Amino acid sequence: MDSEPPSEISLKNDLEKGDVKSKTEALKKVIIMILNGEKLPGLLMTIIRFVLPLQDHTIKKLLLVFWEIVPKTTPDGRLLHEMILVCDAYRKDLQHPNEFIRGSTLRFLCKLKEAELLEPLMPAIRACLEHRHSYVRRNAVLAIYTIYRNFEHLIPDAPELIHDFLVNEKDASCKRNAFMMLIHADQDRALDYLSTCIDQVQTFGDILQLVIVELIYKVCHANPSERARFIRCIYNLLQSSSPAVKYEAAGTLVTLSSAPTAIKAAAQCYIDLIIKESDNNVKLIVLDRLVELKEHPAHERVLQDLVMDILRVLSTPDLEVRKKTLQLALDLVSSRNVEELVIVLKKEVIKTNNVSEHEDTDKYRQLLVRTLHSCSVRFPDMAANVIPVLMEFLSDSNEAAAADVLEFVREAIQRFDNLRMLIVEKMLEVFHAIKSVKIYRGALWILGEYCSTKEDIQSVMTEVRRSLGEIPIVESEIKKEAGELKPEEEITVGPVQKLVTEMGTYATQSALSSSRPTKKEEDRPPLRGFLLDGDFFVAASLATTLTKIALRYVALVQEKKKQNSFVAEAMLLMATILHLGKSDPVYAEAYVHVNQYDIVLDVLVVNQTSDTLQNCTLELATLGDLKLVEKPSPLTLAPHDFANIKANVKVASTENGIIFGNIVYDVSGAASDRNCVVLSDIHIDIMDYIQPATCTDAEFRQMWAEFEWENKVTVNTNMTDLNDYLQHILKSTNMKCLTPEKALSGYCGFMAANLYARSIFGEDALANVSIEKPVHQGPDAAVTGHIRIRAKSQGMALSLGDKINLSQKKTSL
Amino acid sequence: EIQEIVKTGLWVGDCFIYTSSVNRLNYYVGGEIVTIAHLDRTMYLLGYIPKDNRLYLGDKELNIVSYSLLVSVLEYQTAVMRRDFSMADKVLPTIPKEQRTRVAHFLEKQGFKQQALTVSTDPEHRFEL
Repeated sequence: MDSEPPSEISLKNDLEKGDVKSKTEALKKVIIMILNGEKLPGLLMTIIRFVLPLQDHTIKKLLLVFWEIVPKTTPDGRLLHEMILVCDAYRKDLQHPNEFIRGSTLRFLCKLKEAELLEPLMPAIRACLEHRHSYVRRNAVLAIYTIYRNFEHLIPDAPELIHDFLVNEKDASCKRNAFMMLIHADQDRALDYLSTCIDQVQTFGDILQLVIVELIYKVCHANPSERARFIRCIYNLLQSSSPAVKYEAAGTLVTLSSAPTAIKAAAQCYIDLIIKESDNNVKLIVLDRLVELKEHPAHERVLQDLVMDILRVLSTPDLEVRKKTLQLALDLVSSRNVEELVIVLKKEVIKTNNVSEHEDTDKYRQLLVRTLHSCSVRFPDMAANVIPVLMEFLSDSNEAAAADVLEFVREAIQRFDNLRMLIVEKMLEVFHAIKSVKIYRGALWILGEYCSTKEDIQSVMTEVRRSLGEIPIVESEIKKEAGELKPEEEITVGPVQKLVTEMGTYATQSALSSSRPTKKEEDRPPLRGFLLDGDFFVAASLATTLTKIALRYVALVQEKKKQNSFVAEAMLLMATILHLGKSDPVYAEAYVHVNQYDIVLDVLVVNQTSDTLQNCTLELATLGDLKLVEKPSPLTLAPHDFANIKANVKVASTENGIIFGNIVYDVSGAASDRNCVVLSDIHIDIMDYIQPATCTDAEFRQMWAEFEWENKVTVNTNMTDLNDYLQHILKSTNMKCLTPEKALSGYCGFMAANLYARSIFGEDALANVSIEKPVHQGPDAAVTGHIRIRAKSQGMALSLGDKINLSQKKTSL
Repeated sequence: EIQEIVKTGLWVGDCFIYTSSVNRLNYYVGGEIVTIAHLDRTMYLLGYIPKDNRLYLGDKELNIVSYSLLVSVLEYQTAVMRRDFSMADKVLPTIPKEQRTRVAHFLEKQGFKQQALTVSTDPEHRFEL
């Protein structure tokens, strides 16, 4: 009988039957239905009658079982007395020669904090005063303590009965087996006795002595219990810069992340931390101790650095461990992050050296070039390293492989003015075999800026200019680029001037030069030719032309703040980006009142009628996410009764199977068809059910992408900013205004709120409230705001859309 | 009696350089145990062959691995043990950063907070001294 709540009639029958097995099974079936929480008092006389005196342990044990989980509730066969049918003949049970029945009886009897059993539990310590097992003596210290807990904090429970009444706790210390139920409030002499016992311990018993009294002067003295306290005590005597090298903490710690890569990744972190405490700049974070595994002697054999190499990773162990490991290389050794990121990047970025680090997918290659290159932009020393490695990247000599390479290096030159003169000659080489945009773009920029340095350019450019591949974006990049630097410093059959001619043709003009350009018609609609066409005031010469622009870098460009940079090593970053970091007539009148922060729905129940409505009961219901914190409890609604009855309200619950409308309120009365009527007290909305939750800009952005929010409305009374009406109203449809999606200035400055919720509707809810408050001569519609809304199938989107207008209720009875 | 157990050991002068069951190469000076270096794996001291300028270690292999003994550290610390704190300071220009702070801490443990203050690179160790 797993859980069957109607079966009590059969149990009575089964409980006495003249067959002992049946009786045991019955009583067992009662236990299992109560434990789940089901019907049990009908049976009581039957249950109690067979078992009572006997020394036959199994039925007695079963009855003994049922007296610690419901004795108080059941009363057919027990009623209320001092020597109840729980203990009257269980004084026999306590005083049987078999330890088990006595012991069991003692154990339940003393366990209860019952006051209708207080006297019978007190000399119940007799059953276990003699200690036939470790179990008997432990059973005794726990039972005396449980007696002490049960209203006997004074002389009824404190001395000895004949050996224990609160003194097993003392005795246990010096006896062969220990266990101290003495944790609080008990004899001082036993506490003292436990200390002595630390030495003459029994190990289970030591965990009991130890919860009470901890800290040792020793190293130990033995056993897991003492050992477990000991690592706590050690952390005290050296708190300083974490544990560093984990103590006896290490054993539990592995299981704490049994799923399976995460342990190594964690372990790797600690091992890296431990090596050294470095400068602790941007991603140079290694704490713990400065010297404890050093770094870098030149006589150390086979050195520290061997372990450091693991941390430099491509994936060399698996991805979770990889992400931890790349950060960890950066963390022990660099200048900041820059130094060790360049080494690390050199390995990752595409080459002709190894083909286990090159790939023909263009974005990844490109990104890897940008990561290597960002290190230079960060720190100078890296410029010198980066440029020759970049030329190796080029040497791959696939159209695309060159292409990616050329694209970053060209950015580097914008930063690094006439420093990378050397690269230009390498960069031209792979520009001729071509099937893509990227190669043309980049090459034309290097060869263009670099012209003073070289003289090749008609020849290199011209094979490509009459070759094909994909050429949209090529136009833009060649347009600003081709002439640049020194007015007449090249010549192969086209000097720098031919280049300016070319540069202009490629931009949007027409001219025979480099055997004509591939295309002329520019990239995306805004860019066009014209700016540059106007430009080249002084023909490709460092002055105030293309050259200027080329040998200068747009805004601030420093660090790895992503200003001509990309922020570490490209593969590690994907993982970091991913991390969102999300945090019968009846009359009612009613108002909601709050006194001393108690929120209640006031209801007055009125019988305007002369007719009888007796049988009157009042209930507030649990609909779904609405709940009663206590229904109105008066038996009112009688002939010409006016009553004030208070129903307390909650807003947060779990969905019930009954209707999901406004608030259900139920009054009952006389009638047999409609004994229960549902009638209303004032408004509560569907919107309550939504649950508020919040987003950060990353979670908002991810969800924006994840599912559409095209749906918009413009809501009146969003004249005001985010903070005022809009927040308060948004709150009531369990929403909250978080992070921005705005871009403010002297022409821009709609207020933008990123909203989130996680509705109990199987959807989230998100929105952006844009408040069109004029920051221009031509506003949208002046003050008002357009709320762009969604939910996960946009079923709550709509709630956001209208619950940001207005919202107010009041009455004054 | 020395803290780190001696799995195997060797005498270089009256100083005992030994391996430990922690994989630590330590040296005994003064009845104090200092760690000269950390061994990454389990290693045994074959002997010290002046020719190679090395201590020859062997793993499980009947082959050679070599650790040169860090004499400058050892001499700084040995001098400290003898209570020749000044003498150990002469060694200090050839004790690097964190090692000067450590050797300083050795000097200090033996005694004389001030001489330890001059050698300690780290300002914090100076500040406390």
